[PDB]
Amino acid sequence: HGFVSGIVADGKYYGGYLVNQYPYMSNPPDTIAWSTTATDLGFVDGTGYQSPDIICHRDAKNGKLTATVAAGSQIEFQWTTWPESHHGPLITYLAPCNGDCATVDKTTLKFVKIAAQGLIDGSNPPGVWADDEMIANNNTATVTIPASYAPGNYVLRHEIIALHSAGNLNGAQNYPQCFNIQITGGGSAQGSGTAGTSLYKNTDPGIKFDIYSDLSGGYPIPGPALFNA
Ligand SMILES: [Mg+2]
Repeated sequence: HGFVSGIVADGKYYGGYLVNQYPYMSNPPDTIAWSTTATDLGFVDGTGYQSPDIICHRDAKNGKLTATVAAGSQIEFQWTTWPESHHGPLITYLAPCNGDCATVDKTTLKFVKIAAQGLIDGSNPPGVWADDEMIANNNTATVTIPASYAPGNYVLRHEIIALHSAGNLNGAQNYPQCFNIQITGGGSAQGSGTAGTSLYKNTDPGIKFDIYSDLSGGYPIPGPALFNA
């Protein structure tokens, strides 16, 4: 099952929600990662884009702990094994908790896209994608928290969208993974957020997308606009 087993922030490792272990316990370890029930298929497809499952994945509940991270520094996400067939983008978001992330109602979170990578090279379909880069980087993805971002408590939502079946309506498969973070330092900037259940439609061009035919039209990364300044 492809999921995030842990992250590195401020040079410090935080173990994630081990979906292969923790669900099988009454009292799993505390983690900054949200708990999920995604022990079966492992994804949320287009039929679930307006369900609460798209927010933090299936039946997700708040993580108990929070990780500090300096604005302007990097977070590394460590993925477990990713199938080569599962080509697609990697997208990362922040939603402010305006309060404690351990108790925030996830249906109220409004996410800002802070990082996104798409089709890297489509010369030879199905091409080389963000997820391919992640695999080549020892199954790790890295993002930078914007240096200008306002200090505060945020849910960090990191997602792969696998496109191997995405020419089918509702065929794109989304793998969101959420973490509680506290951004320190920083500036006063914040993006305008989008509700989790408003991030994607099954008819979006980067959602209903054929990776196998000529890619001379590029790939339009889905979701709301990337934060800049
Ligand atoms: Mg599942």
